[PDB]
Amino acid sequence: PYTVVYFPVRGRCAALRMLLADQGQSWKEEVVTVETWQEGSLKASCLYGQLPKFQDGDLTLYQSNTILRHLGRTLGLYGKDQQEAALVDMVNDGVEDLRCKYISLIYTNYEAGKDDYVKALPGQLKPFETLLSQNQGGKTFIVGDQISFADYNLLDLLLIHEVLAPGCLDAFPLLSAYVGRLSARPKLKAFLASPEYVNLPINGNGKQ
Amino acid sequence: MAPYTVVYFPVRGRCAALRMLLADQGQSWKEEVVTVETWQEGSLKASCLYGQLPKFQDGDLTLYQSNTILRHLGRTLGLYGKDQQEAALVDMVNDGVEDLRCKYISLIYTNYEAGKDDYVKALPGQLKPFETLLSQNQGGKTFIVGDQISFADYNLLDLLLIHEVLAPGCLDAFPLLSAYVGRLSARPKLKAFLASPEYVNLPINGNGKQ
Repeated sequence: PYTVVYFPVRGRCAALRMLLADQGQSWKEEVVTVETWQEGSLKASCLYGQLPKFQDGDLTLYQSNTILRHLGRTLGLYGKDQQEAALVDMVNDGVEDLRCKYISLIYTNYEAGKDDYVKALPGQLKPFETLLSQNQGGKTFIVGDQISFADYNLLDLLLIHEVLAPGCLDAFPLLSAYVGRLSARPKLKAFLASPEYVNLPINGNGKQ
Repeated sequence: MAPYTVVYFPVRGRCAALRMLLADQGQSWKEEVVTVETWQEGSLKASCLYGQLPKFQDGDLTLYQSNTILRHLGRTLGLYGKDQQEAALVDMVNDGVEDLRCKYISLIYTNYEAGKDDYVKALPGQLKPFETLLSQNQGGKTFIVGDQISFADYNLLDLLLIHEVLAPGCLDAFPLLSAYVGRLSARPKLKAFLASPEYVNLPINGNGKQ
């Protein structure tokens, strides 16, 4: 019922894929190679000229976070009420903010900007540790008592940063335990260990 | 006091859209202004979730992130589409607006002089998506999504307003967006807000560039 149109990398589809997998949803991967993308056709047909492109039945969507929020809304991963929904958005936007800085590093300034990025990393991750500390002692989810699309997005954020800066979660016990706990969920655990995830590079330029 | 409180710097910036939304919806709110000098003191910043503003107060609910505030008000005031599918289209529009706003932000604050020519050159291709969406929704005679206004409309409206200042006549190539701006700006409550000192006497950005 779901189709993900994206390049052969984890990137901005990693979180939504983990969500679909953990939620026991099946989906088709429409892999677009760089060569195919360079042909120009598909790009021209995309709303903002970019991927991922997402299909849910007759509904076609663009924008990674829109897909996340759509799945969150339709699959019930958006908090229990409006207050929690606001909290879920606050976390996701925060994740998006850091991901954008991560993307800038990876794609435009890896060699000269990595040292400074890693130096400031602790200060960028602390907010999430604080949020967990204020919710059920950090024993459940980033918001409320049920998983939300923000959890999958934050999880990915944390996974890629552990690769960029190994041990960056050492000073944050709640985040560390959070990563292990979510990664241990049966279906997600299976996904993370599968070739579909493992044999895909994190980004499109070979940097991580 | 008022249930709504906006904590931000004395600029329109990332609070312009949510303010238009509140004003157009007949809502009142408190403006708690933070001067750069106060911000430099460090206390407030240290207390903010992500170390930045805006900070929004709704009763005892304290929020951060401009788009979280927009979505929150959109949810609470019924400005998020008529159903789940429209809500998704509303998000798609806002995320697009957010993407352009970040580029606009990069130009204004980190590379105005050297990047303006290319930014303006590339502007048309960046605005086209919104004109397209408009053309696919009742000939663009109503809103960006569906037949009722959404929080995305206020965000897109602001985006268009500041780009007309950045590049006068940029909407000449987009009749639907042009009429759209004139139409929404004409809404009684919004029109009054846009002409008021509360809005007019605040600069668009915080570094004097526009």
